[PDB]
Amino acid sequence: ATIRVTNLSEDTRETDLQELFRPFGSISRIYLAKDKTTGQSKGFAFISFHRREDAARAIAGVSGFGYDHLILNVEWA
Amino acid sequence: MGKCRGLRTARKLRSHRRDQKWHDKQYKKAHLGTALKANPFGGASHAKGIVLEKVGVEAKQPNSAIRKCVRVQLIKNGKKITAFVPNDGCLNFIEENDEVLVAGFGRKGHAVGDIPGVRFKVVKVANVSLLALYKGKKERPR
Amino acid sequence: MARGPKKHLKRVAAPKHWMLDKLTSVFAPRPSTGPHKLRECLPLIIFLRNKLKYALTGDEVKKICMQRFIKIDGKVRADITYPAGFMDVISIDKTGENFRLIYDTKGRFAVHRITPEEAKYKLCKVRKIFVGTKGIPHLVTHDARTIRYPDPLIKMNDTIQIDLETGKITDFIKFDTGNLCMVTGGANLGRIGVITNRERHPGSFDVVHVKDANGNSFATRLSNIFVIGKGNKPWISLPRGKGIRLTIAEERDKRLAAKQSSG
Amino acid sequence: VRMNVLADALKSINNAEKRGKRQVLIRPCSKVIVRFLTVMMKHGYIGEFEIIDDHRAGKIVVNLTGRLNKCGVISPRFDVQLKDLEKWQNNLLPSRQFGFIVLTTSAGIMDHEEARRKHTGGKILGFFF
Amino acid sequence: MADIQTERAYQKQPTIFQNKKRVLLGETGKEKLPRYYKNIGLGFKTPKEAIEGTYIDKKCPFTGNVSIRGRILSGVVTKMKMQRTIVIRRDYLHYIRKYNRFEKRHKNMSVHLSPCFRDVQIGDIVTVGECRPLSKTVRFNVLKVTKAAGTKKQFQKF
RNA sequence: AAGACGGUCGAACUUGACUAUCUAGAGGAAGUAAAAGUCGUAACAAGGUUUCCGUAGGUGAACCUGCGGAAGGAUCAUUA
RNA sequence: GUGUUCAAAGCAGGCCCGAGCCGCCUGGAUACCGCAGCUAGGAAUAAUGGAAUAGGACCGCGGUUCUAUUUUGUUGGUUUU
RNA sequence: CCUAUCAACUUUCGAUGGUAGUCGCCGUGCCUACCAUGGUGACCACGGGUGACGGGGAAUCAGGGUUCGAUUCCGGAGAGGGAGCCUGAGAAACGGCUACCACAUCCAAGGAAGGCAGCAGGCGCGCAAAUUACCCACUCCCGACCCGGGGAGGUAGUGACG
Repeated sequence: ATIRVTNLSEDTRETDLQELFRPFGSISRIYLAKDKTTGQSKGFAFISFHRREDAARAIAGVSGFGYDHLILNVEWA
Repeated sequence: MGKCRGLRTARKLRSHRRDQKWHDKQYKKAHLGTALKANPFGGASHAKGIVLEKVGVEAKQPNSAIRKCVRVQLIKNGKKITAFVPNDGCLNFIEENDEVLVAGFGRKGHAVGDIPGVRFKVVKVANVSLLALYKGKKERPR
Repeated sequence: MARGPKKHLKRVAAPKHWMLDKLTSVFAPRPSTGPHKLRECLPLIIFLRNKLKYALTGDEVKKICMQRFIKIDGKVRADITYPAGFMDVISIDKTGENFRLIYDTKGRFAVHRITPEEAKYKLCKVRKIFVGTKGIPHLVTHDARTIRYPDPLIKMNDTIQIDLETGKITDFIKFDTGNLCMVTGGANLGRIGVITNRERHPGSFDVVHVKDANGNSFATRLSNIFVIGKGNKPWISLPRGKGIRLTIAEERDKRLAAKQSSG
Repeated sequence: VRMNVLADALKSINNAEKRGKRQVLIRPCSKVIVRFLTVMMKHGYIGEFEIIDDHRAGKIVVNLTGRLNKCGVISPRFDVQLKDLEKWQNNLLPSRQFGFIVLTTSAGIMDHEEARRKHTGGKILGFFF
Repeated sequence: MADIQTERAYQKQPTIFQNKKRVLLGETGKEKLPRYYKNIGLGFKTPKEAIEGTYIDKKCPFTGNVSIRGRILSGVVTKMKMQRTIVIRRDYLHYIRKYNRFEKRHKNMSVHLSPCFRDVQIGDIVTVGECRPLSKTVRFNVLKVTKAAGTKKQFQKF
């Protein structure tokens, strides 16, 4: 499905997330909201998995898992 | 020696050999799939990852040197591994989030040299061959 | 799946004794449905353009057939992959040449010209002799020809001169010991010889001890023995390669001696 | 107690021969022992033997010679179809120029050279050279 | 033998039926209509029991419509429990070339036992023959129950 | 023809239960590596209390002790 | 077996005639089949066979009773064999 | 093939058998009445696992063995997942159908049409794998037919597997 990720840093880009979400199955694509007028990575991302099982697994784990000294928040989009 | 050898004892020999086969360390690790589960090689031969950070390692005695490794999270396997960076003054060209192709060392499944927790070596930096950079056949594109 | 029977057969999966190539063509001719089973058959095409070499395309083969210059068993065929078999006579009406198919003891189908006298009839062994409906008797030959009102003393494994001008039985030859036989299929392929003894076993599979002309003795199943006439009285000639049995050493001596000695 | 009788006899002779001793008492004595001894004797590997008769099971005194180097037993017996005979012969004999593998065939207890001519296989008893 | 009025339906054999003709009353057989018997060949003879019979079994190849074709096997009766079936244990050799001895193996097979065989017991050597599947497990039918030495009660004085 | 009676095959759905596989996690307690720091001196020569086994209890710790063993002890050897 | 220039391979080919010789001719062997099953020769080896308060052989024979069909033309009854 | 840190298992929604019937292209607990209480296991059943399709075959080994088999051929199986069906001798068919479920598409919002584990190609995935090409002339297949159609198949291109 599509899952939303929030509480991203501006030092956390698509590439940093790409390796992070591989133990929860292979991502199809990682879209990340950027605005270059203010900041870099706004704070919201949308990761798109190919399969429904893989997507749900991510939401469960990643929520409570630390990455760059912040608690990532993941939830169904 | 110490085995049965009658005229009907085929079954007993056949099963006894199978039962004892499992004891051996080299056999057991591979057949229980342990090798895949713990180490990222076994069920792959090469693997590409993204560079997490560049590490300096103040090598454990014997031998006094700074060994210098990179830490890589492999995309396919999803495991974090510290891998040696070979070649002279070649640490330099690695950059955080710049990838590398990692491969096993030579002991296979176990630590090499004077340094524990490293059993893998980098082969390409920037996916364009560390070897080619060291020789100066090819340039660093990144 | 598999929702029905194949209409194709690949080459390099076809029976060896048709003498096709290996992988240089990816499809074999495949016999049509007919009076004989596809293993033992010889599609018309293989005879016409691979042995007698009258075509170098498939386009020509179709065009040849449509001329209708070819009768097979006295009757006018036009099938491109006709399922001819054992002692089936091919009649070219444009040249007056009659060819019959009989095994070499090498195991290769023989190109065996016969006179139009011997192409009048063929000897067919009875497969079943049948009391049909409303108490009319019939004999059924191996090549699935049912002839009504047959001679009223015949019994199993008799041979029967079938005539191809007019159909029907044109006498018969009674099955007896010492009759000529050609043993077809197996490890005894294309050997000719008498009988000697037919051993009978109740229940399935009865073996027939054969002695060949050379004096080599062997058994095969009754199924693999085909009766081709009366003992020491051929009705068609021996084919090339003896048709009896020859050793690999003798065969080499013939191959080298005849070659570069003709022309 | 004794689950093979060949194995005891063969050892007994060899152990005597090592000493230089020219007598043994083998027992329980069987038909196969007699037959093995005669074939062995004929080729000159051992000397003559004498069977003493008792109602126990018999006892044989073999007068041996040191023309033998080893008489081995193939226990448990194996089938030999004349295309494992070749494999045995290269494996377990020092040359193909001498030594006999002795088998039991339906055409009698015989040396393997005779077996090869008959083309009758059977069960392998042992060997000597 | 056993009656066919034991169940709740009377049976007949093919083309054996009552003509009672002009004369009063039966048949009304005195053996429940003529008992038809036939051979099965392959070195077996129909016994007295077939002829004596009138039983509701029809899986018998001497009174039934079943045909015996194929393999003829032998086995030892490992179990007799309930009526009209027995279990035979069929010993066979499985050949091993890889080890230079080979191993016995067995299978137990449920097999129909006709009421054309009686005075039978466990331990009996029996000769069974192949048939079309009679019931889900049972492909075979007892053609002859042999008695046979190695079993004794053959040293007697009565 | 829609429709419709009753049945059979039966996808799917809903509510409880179950197991497997995977993953988050405050904290707790181990073993390993990890190295030249802190406190003892345990075993190694009878290591200055010979060692060690089973078992129970005790000692900050190595460890000690009772009870029965073993020698792989330091005894292959003690008597008219 | 065979002259793909060697070779990986392929199953081909080689001759005689000016091109009316309206042509001659060799081939694409043979070997292999987990097993089990089928056939058949052997009888060593390993198991296996029986007659004990008797049993097996040879129309050895009797008195008693039964049933099936040959036959006394045919068919029925009685009596045997 | 591996497993006992799987030792008892199979029927109340038949487990095995007898009898009789319904049903099926046809055998048969296939299904059902009635009636029996069976059937199977230490010779490993039962249960669990499995990048477990099977064979012909492949690689290395003195011999013995060990390892491999989706993959040019043969058999079976499936065509997004399930279930049902029509046509026809043969199909429970995705370049047929119908429903639902998971996916995707058009929409004027009422509706409507769909299945590349076909050939090319693209996306995703990864350490990993090619032309959106040309042709029915060959080799064969199909048809009412020599005549037509064929991503069967041939042909080139890509190609330091080797």
